[PDB]
Amino acid sequence: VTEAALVRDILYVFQGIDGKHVKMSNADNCYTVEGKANLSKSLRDTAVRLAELGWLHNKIRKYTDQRSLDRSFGLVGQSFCAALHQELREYYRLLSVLHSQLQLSLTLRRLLVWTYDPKMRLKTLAALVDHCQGRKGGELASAVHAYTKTGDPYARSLVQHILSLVSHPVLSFLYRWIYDGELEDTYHEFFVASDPAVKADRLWHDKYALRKPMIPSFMTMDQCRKVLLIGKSINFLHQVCHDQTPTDLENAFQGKIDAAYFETSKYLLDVLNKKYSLLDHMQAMRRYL
Amino acid sequence: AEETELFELAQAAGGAEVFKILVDLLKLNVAPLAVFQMLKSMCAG
Amino acid sequence: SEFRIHHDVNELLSLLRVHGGDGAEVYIDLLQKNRTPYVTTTVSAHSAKVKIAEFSRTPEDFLKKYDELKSKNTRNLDPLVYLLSKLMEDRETLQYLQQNAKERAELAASAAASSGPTWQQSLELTRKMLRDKQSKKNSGQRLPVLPAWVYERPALLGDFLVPIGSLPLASQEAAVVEDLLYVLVGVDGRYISAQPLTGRQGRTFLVDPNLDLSIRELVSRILPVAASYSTVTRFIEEKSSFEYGQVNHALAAAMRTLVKEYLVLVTQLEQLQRQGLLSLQKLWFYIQPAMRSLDILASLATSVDKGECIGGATLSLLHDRSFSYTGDSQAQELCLHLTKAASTPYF
Amino acid sequence: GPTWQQSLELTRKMLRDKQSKKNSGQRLPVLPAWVYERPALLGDFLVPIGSLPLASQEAAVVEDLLYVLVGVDGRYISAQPLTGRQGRTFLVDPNLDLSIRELVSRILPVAASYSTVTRFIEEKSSFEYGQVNHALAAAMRTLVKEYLVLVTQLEQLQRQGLLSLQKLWFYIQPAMRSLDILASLATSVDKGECIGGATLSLLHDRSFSYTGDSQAQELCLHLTKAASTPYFEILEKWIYRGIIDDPYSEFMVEEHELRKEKIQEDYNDKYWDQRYTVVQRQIPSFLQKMAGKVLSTGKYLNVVRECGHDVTCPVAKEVVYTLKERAYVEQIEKAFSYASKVLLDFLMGEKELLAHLRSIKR
Repeated sequence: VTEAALVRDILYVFQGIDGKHVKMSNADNCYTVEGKANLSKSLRDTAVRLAELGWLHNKIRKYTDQRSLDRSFGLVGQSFCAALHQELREYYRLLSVLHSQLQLSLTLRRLLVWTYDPKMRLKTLAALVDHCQGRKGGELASAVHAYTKTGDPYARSLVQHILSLVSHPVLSFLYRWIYDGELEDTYHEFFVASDPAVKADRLWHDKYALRKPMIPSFMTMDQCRKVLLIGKSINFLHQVCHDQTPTDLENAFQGKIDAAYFETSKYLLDVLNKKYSLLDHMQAMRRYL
Repeated sequence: AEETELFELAQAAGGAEVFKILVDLLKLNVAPLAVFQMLKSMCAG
Repeated sequence: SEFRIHHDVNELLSLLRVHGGDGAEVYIDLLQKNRTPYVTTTVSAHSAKVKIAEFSRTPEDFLKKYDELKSKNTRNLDPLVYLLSKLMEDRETLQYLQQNAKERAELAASAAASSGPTWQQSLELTRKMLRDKQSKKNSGQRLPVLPAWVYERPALLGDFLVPIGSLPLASQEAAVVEDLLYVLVGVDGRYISAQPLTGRQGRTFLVDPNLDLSIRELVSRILPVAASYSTVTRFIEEKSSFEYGQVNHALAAAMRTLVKEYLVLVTQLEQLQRQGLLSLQKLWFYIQPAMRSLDILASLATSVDKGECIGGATLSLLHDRSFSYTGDSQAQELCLHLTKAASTPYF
Repeated sequence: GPTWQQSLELTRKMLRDKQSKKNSGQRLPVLPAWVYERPALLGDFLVPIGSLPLASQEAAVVEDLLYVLVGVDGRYISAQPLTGRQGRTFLVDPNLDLSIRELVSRILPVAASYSTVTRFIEEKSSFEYGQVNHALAAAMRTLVKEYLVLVTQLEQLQRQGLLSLQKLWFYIQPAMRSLDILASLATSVDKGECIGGATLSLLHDRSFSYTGDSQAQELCLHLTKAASTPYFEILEKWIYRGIIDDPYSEFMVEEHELRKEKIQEDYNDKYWDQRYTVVQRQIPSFLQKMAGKVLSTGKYLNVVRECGHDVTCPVAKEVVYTLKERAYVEQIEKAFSYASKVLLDFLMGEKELLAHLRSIKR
């Protein structure tokens, strides 16, 4: 019958919906065209021939909703859905353009021709949807980094830009954990964890902690060990000295961080020499004890 | 006071004694470690 | 007082049927040097909640209360949750407490037998009780409270209190857009209806039968932000109560300032609407820009109201939200702005 | 007929097993599965008018052969999907214009190659050919888009009734002009199952074979340049920058584990003697030619690494492999010489081999 109505069903599938006459084969998350569509069975097969759209567009919609489901999915995880929102805005503009083209001619051939690139982008988004399976914290960072060295810049450049995007949340949290010594994740997905039950003497080793379970796709084992050491020095100031002191860009943030780590270690050592008087305690323990 | 909310929390606990003297200790902001030691000691009697 | 252990912990030893051992006297001494004026409960609360639910034989009520207790946003529910989880860890401690309690429960039992949500009513009770509370705090002073006439003139904000049997698909989309625009302005739809807020709500929509299943599904996204906006207007009015507070009034006014942005976007879309150059998908694209922001704004308002946030209650809720609104970087900054402004109301 | 799904499930499985067995941190272009099911989105071949005249029956034949040549199915005339890397086997109206059917049969190599090309693009979507092979799939999609522009012009003409089966055959001859340009490289990439620079050498071979055929010659010289650009990333990392890169570990140098402990433990070094082997299978012609100097240069880059300097010479550029051998060798050799010079400077500085010998004098 009405074959151009399939274009409406296709747009609905692009939005993750079935048309009024072309239902959604939700078992495959794809389109289920009406078999009672007494039309060119060639047209039905060809209309199917691009129907795997729903198998990603609706599934990615479900994935984004699941990302919004958890209230402890991580604020960075929400920033992941923020980039998902930006991609959704691009797709919404694309769907608006699709409706504009659908205002009264064109054909399904041009729809697929124009959709080929949109299908490529949706497949790119669905790929990252898979690479975010239950991954949390630094585990999530590594799962996102599952497409680090990918080619085909249509998705590889997007992956790099997204990594720059979302690193800034984690980067800010980690910088607070180093400079300000701020790492209090109630969700406890922070690689620089903490133990808020250590008296100053035990806190020097237990004020912070190394939650290796979520370690960043970028924070290396050294960039976590030295980071925890710098945080421990800041905590030594925080409790032993009872004070605090002053301390995307990934390939060279480590060098500046290590420079600041050495500087902070020297500052902490000097403040220990003044306040802690470990030398005076040893002098007493030697002259007397 | 929140005696009703304390009973709400107790029913949430779904156990088998309002126990809000411990909520008074919470108002004093007693520590969990001493609280656990005290709970074990009070259990032993 | 300073010796409140005598009232609580010493009676914990006596009444808990724990006279042997240290009772709760040494427990009083343990909690005495561990009782702080502030709270320092930094802990993986999600981990503690998981442990509690894991040990919860009937975890339905456990998880439900894990959400419900935050409805009131009471004082330090995390310590009680951790206590309820860690005490389930020691069955010997649990069994010993059962010995200390159940026997006294049997004694008491033996000694015993010998000898709907209307937004109007929920807010009126709150307003009267808050007027009484502000009078008690005044202790002989008047109040710049909202007027009785302010409570009167129902729908004082002008609140949100067509045959499409065979409309063409385009005409149906246009009529649905008109209905949804009226709803966004808090007005009735064209071919469908919307029952009023079922107390704390916006408008409980009643979709037209002639609204297409696809049309109804697309409208389903709109209805969330619509109910959010209606409830947001109601919450702004609630915070406008002097009982809500002058700081609550400042928060409501800041919301009204952003609410102008809402009506601004309504008119921005109305530009194309009067032009007749809009579309259902185009509208959805434009709404996505701030449809989420509508619910985000209503979120903090519901947090304050549901916690009845008076004093630093809403302030703490706001600051925590600002610390968590990241990911939604827009809300991370907007709540910071509201915090910085409304601090001065108390600051 | 031939095997495509089976050929893919065997060759791609073997290639993925090879890439992941020897990953050792090396990546491999693993492909996803979220849109592979929900079929009828890939491109394979998705009214009785025989009494209609040769023009009219050939009209229905061409209407269905638009789908067949598009790797789709028509109304009456349809091609049963051809097994293997091919199109579909024609089965047109037996009462349609059999002469127009034979003319389209002459143009039919375009469809037989077209469904095959869709399958080949999906095999590239099976990325284990490489991340650079995934960037290749981008150019493949671009060429499909140009063909789609031509097909859209054809569809508009057909909707206006301005498209004829004979005009379609004449354009298919112009379309076949670029299809023969591509078919050879498509087969070489897919059927050859070249792994790493094995395909890079096959790409240079395709450039040298399809040179002159502008649709193939330009796409091969530019493909060599672009692959050198991905090769530029990988090499500039491993050779120039000395930060070995393994998007598929498909480089021309086998990242033999530079084991510092085994370098200073046994007679045969591992950091110094096994700093990196050569993966002579995943190497191009010009890439391996530069590799000749870049092996000592790559040894020097690993040496800079161990000197705390896994970094590049002042220029990390890799000679982009183009039709010019110097374009693919002279810049890589310059990078290799600079790496050797940087290693010389590091030795005269931090390594202090002469100072060690002077102190090992007494």
